[PDB]
Order: sequence, then structure tokens, then C-alpha cells
Amino acid sequence: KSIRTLPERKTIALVAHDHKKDDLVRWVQKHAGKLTKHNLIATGTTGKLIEEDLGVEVKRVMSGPLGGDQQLGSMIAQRQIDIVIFFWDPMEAQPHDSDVKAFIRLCVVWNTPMACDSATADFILSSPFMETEYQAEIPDYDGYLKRNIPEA
Amino acid sequence: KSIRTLPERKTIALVAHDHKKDDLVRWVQKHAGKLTKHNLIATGTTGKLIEEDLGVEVKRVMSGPLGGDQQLGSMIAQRQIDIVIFFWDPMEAQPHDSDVKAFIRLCVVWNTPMACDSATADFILSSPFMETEYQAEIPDYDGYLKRNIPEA
Amino acid sequence: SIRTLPERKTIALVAHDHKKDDLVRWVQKHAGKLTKHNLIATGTTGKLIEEDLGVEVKRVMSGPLGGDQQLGSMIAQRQIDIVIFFWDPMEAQPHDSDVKAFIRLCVVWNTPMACDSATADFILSSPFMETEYQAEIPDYDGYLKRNIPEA
Amino acid sequence: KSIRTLPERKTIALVAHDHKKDDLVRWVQKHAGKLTKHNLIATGTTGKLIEEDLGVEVKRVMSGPLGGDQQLGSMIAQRQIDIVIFFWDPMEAQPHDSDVKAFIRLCVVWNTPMACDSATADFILSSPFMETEYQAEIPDYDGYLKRNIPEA
Amino acid sequence: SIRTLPERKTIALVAHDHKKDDLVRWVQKHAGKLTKHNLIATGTTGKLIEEDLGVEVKRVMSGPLGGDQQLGSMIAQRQIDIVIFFWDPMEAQPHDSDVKAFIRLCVVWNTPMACDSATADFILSSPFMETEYQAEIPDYDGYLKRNIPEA
Amino acid sequence: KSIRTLPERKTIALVAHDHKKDDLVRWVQKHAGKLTKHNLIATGTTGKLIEEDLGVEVKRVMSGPLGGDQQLGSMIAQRQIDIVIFFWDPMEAQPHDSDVKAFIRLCVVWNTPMACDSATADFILSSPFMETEYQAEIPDYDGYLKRNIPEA
Repeated sequence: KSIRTLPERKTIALVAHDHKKDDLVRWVQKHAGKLTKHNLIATGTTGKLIEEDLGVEVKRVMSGPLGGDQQLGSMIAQRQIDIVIFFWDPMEAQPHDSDVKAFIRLCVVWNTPMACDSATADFILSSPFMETEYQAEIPDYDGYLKRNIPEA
Repeated sequence: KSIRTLPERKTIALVAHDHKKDDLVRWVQKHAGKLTKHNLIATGTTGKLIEEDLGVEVKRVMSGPLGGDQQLGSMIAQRQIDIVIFFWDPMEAQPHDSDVKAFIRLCVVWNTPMACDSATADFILSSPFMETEYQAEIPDYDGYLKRNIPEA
Repeated sequence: SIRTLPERKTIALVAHDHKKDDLVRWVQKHAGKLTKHNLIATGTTGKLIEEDLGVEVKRVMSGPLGGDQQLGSMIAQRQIDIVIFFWDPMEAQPHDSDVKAFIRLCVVWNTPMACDSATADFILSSPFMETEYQAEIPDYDGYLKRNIPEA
Repeated sequence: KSIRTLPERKTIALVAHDHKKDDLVRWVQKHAGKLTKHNLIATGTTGKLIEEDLGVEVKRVMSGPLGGDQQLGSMIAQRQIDIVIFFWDPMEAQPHDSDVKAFIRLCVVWNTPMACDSATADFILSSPFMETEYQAEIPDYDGYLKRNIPEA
Repeated sequence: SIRTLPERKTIALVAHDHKKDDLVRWVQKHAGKLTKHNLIATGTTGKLIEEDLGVEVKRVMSGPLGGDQQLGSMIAQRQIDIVIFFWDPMEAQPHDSDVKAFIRLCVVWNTPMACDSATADFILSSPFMETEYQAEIPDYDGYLKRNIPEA
Repeated sequence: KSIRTLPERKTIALVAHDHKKDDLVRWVQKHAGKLTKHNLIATGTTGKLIEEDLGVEVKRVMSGPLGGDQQLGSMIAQRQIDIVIFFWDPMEAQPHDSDVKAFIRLCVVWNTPMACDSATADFILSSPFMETEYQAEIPDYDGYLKRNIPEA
């Protein structure tokens, strides 16, 4: 019922679970030309690894499970991140790995383009909307915000 | 390590939580010209609503929480579904709504292009890969399949 | 509504990694009774049963690679009559078959299901193992015709 | 490695989610003659409904989500409950319905015969083991109890 | 490794829907003591406190729309010192703030946190409310330098 | 609506996940003088460590994941435990570590003072309420207990 405009130059969040970090570094390397045209941001460890392995400049927030997940989530809700690339691990996710559901649900709340694997990431990155504005329909949350609060 | 080729004409799964079903129907409607080039399959209620509201032909499996989730997951694992559009509800998901994590985890296992909202779906559908072959890198599970089994 | 389990059962056999040897021993101890039925298993569990015991077991994919969903589909299609799922309540691994989603579908369709060997022993000892059994199943017609909200 | 012997006269826990309570009452009624040979115990509301509808004597602990789940779990761990009949709701489980996983995991820990639907309950109740001793194999938890405790 | 809470605290106030009136009554009962500190809340909770009590509270977004993460970010950045989170253990709604994710981050950073009014009363009665408090923070140096698997 | 009175001499549960056990022991050691004025109870492994390392008397129930969690939860619901100190591990919780959610939700049900980290525990222990009676407001569950049970 409402609209969010993604700008022409995107801010792209880059996050990987530990067992997918090398996969994400390889994906960034293969798409370095396209990705470095945009603003890149990452959780602490993923971002340090991209910089150490590739020399690609990426803004870093805290490590995911130490608050980086919430920092990126805050920026999504504040319309400061436009695209999320999150390689999560469906087989060997570790106790400290970023929480998958909580991270993805906020992207759905705000109708943010989001990839959870490299095939989706390839489709997203190849879209012409990478380089234009994109008008994302969002739910009108005004009714939710004005909801009646129970007495008990 | 291993590579899977998505065919030019895709099989696209269509699934929506109850509070997103109308959104998915409108999304299918606005992309009908592009979508009818592909094979469409859906959970029972979602597929029935698409067919009744739009007259668009969709193969229907069982209702999601009655087993349709597992039927579509089986087809994903069997490489019979190439793209998944799953509009799930991040705010008002009902007790009977299809389990989000278990469904999308299997897409990640097999590196399936997958959208959880209409913005991701628009990016996927606008990709040139929508109408050409796409080579998806598949994780190697040979080590996992040959893993040591504990004694107790 | 009513479902009828056939005389000869189709029995799914699934174990978490730390319970696989227990499941193999259970199949070995009950081999005479079990091989009268159709046995099906996730990939690794079925491979282990066939290699360790020489008992014939149809194998689907490994549980976390899709085998869970393949067996779940057969449960929902009433092609599996009995589920034996030894899951690990103490050291379940990141890749172990997800417990809730697998057993919730048995409850949906009122499928006999064991989650440990004591339940499996009680199920296998029932006279219903080798005869037909008529199970009451929940009525889902109202659910299937439910009103769909506008947003 | 270790053995736990169930006595000839069993203690049977009876628990149902709200939308399965009438099903459980009908099941108890159908098996009342067999069940009253044993010791029956139930969560607060379930037991109240059984006594009120059927006149069958059932010991009652607190309501499930108010602590009754933990009271029954304590008795399972203390070998004071031998069989568990838990009709939980796979479709319309309510916010307050007894947490399924936590309850049944303890039954699995101690290898307790347990039914989650009436078909399993019918198979269990028809076992000859209902009326005899039954030797249940349990894991030896001594190694776990003596495990190395990490320094940090 | 020691973090110092200042004398004047920043206190987050959050409640699930069926606990909002309880939190408002609690804030009301302790208004004199609480307004000595910096109060911050999720959107609806803070709106309710201001509308019902006239107590000044900085408001972030609604919890499930991102407010949970905004407060979590501030916790991780040591900008919130005390968290009062009345969550609903019986009738939590589909949109209610994610309990585990919210309180986990307080545990990560050893933040004083209340999940019910009794804990909130104990926290507010502490002499540490109005003095500095030295909080031990877990060492994450080993975690931050952990080896990253090849796949 | 209802009121629960904590007595001046408290019963305090002490529980730690494995990677937090040394932290909890060190915390008990720093507060031993104040704590030994009260009735201390713990899960099996945690309690054994406190007794052996500190010479502090602690009643021990079973190990947490073997039923000790439910034993303490039962006592919480029966108002036999007044304060809960539960150092759980937000980073490296193991498969066998005590279920965090189920344990703390029951403390919230009965409005039990509860600490999940040492800073909260320090605030609780410094409270003037530690050594006096304290009246806790508890939700009235009478309406919940008398709720209508659905027919299907």
C-alpha cells in the first residue's frame, strides 16, 4: 500500500556463515567489477576477510553474533541498505553463526532484495534494476502501528 | 564444485502464506506474460487462488502444511523445480502457515534461485538468466555422504 | 474421515548420526518381524542397514539433502504406514534431520511413529503390525476451504 | 548400555493441546477399561476435562504451560511415569500450548514409550508390554556426567 | 576487560502487547526514580508511556519493524545500560518482538536486563542504579581471530 | 491480580551452560558470604563444581538436559525457588546445553527474579530485597484455567 525507492547506486550488505565465507569471497571476486560500483558493507569477520583476501573496500560493522546482525538490520529498517547477500550454511551452521530467520525476516518486512545463495545473488546482480531506481511495494504498517493494545 | 544447468524454460514454484496470498496473486497477474513462458507449480491453496482469480494454469500439489511443502521440497532436491517464489509473512504468520526455515533451507542446499518477497522476485524475473540457461554451482556433498558415523 | 493401514506395512527407518548404530541394532534384533514389510530409509541410514545387516531397504536421498522431504511426501501421500525415527536428544548435529518438521506430518495424518526404541518395540509388538488398522484422521475440508484474508 | 525396567502396572501421562483435548477424551473413553488398570496422571486442564466428561480418575498436576509440562518431565526423569500419551496440535497450536519439543525430548532421553497421535497410542496400548515388565535400553550417561568442563 | 555503566543510565523499555499495560503501570510506579535516567523504547511502547503518563521517552521504530534491531545495535554499541523487557510467556503474538534474539545480545555484552517486573524491581532497587557499575565483559578476542574453514 | 511473597531467606537456583560454568563458579566465589545465607540449589554438574571448588553447600538435582531443567522448573512453578541465576551461553551453546527458552519462560510466567548474566546477578544480589520479604505481583491465570475448550 506504500512504496520504498531503491536508489540507482545501491548499498549492498555482504554476510556469510563461517562455512560459506570462502564461497562468498569467491563470489565477490568474480563480481568485483559490478560490486565495486556500489556501496559495500559487511559484518566484521566477513568484511575483514574480503579486504584481506581481495583488497576490495568494504565498510564493516561488528561481528554478526556480537551485534553486527542488529546493526545491519537497523540499517535495512532505516532504508540505508538496499540489497542483502547472505550466504548462510544449511548444513554446518555453528552455534555462533548469525541468526538466519531474524536477519531475513526484516528484509521481507521492508521488501528488500535478498539472496541466500550464489544462484539468487547472480540473478539479482544481473538484473537491470542494479543500475536503475527500483520501486518496492511495502505493506502499509500504519494500521499495525495504530492497533488496539489489550487491557491484560 | 559440481555444476547444475537450469533449462531455458523454468519450472517455477509459487507459495504464499495466507496473509501474502493476494500479494502473490497480484504479482503473478502483473508478470503473466513473462510467467506463462514457464511451467508453474504451487501448493494447493495458493495454486487454486491463482487459477480461480487469474485463469492462469498452475499445477497444484497438496496444501503446504498438509505435505505440499515436502512435495515441493522433494522436487527441489530432485532438480525438478528451478526457481522458488515464496511470499512468506514476517508479521502475522499463522499457526498453520508453511514452515519458513525448513522450506528455504533446502533451496539453499541445492543453490536454487529463490525469492521471499516481490522485490527479490522482480529482480529474478528481470534477469537475462530467466529466459536462458543458467549454470548453478552445487555444493559438494560427497564428503558429507561418506562421513564417519559415530559408535554411540 | 478414516484411513486404513494395509496388512503389509511400509516402514520408514531414519536415525540421527549418534543413533544410527542403535537403529541398526534394533533392525537386527527385529529382523524377522521387519522383513515381512516394505522398508525405506534416508540415504545414509539405509546404506548402513544394507551394508551391516544385508537387509533390503529402499533408500531415498540423505535426510538433510532432501530425503526428509521425500519421506514426508510419502507420509502425506499415505505411502508410508509406520515411521521409526531414532533422533538424538543430546548431541543432535547441525546437519541432523530436523525433528519437528518430520514428526509433525505424522501427527497431521495420524501415522504411527516411534522416536525411540521403546516406542518402536511397543509398535512392532502390536497385533496391528500384521493386520489392517483403521485410523481416524483429522478433517481438513474446513481448513482447505478457509477464507483467505485481503492482506 | 544401562536398562530401565517398566513395572507391570504403568503410570500413564495424558496430555493434549487445546484443539486435541476432545480427541484425547474420546480416546480415553474408548480405552477406559484398559487405562483404569494403570495409574493415570495429566496436566491440569486435560485431567479436569477427563474427570468431568468421563468420571475417570486422573491425578492432576498444574496446567501444562504454567509448569505442568515440567512437573511431568520431572517425573519422567525420576522414572515415576512409564508411558506418555501427548496429543499435540500440528496445525493450530496456540501461543500457550505446551512446548512440543522440550516435552518429548526428555521422553527420548529416557527411552519412554510415547504417543503423539491416536494411531501410535492405539499401537502402544495393544502391546503385550502394557501388562508386563518391559526392559528399556537407556544410554549410559555416566560419560556425559563426567565430561570435561571447558575453562572458558 | 571491564565496561563502566555511568551514574545516569540509559534504560530501554520494551513490552509485548499483552504486557504493555503492566510496563506502563510499572513505569508509573517508579516514575520519580526512572525519569532521573535516559529512557528509550520501541515505537508503540514508548508512545503508550508518553500518552498514558506524560513521561518523556525517546522512541525508535516499532519492535518487529526494526525497533528490536535498533535497540540491539545500541546495546552492542554500549549506548544502552539497562534493558527492561516485559515479554509475554503465554499469549505472545505473531508480531511480538523476538524474545531470544533480543535478550541474547544483552547476555553477549553482560547488560543488566529484566524480563518481568520482579527482576525490574530488584534492578531498580540496586544501589548500582545511581552509581557507576563495572561490568565484566566476556573476551571475544579468540572468537574474532578464529580460523575460517576452507569450505 | 495475585501476589506471591518471597521469604527473607531465599531459595536460589544456580545454573550454567558448560562454557559459562567457570564464570558462574567465579561469581559464586565472589559473592559467597552473601549467598550462603540462602538456600542454594543447582543442576547436577553445576552444583558439584560449586561444592567441590568452593566448599559452598548446594542441593543438587539431576543434570540439566537429563531432567534437571524440569526439576528446577517444577520447583519454580510450585514457588519453591525464589531467584534464578542462569548463566547461559549466547555464543557456543552446545547440543546438550539446558534449553534457554523453556527455562526462562516459566520464571516469567511466575514473575521470578532472574539473572542471565553476571551484571544482572550483581544488581539482584545488591538489592535490599535480597534479605527481606518481597511481594511479587503475578498474573491471574484463573481465566486461562477456566477457558473454553474448542470442539475441534
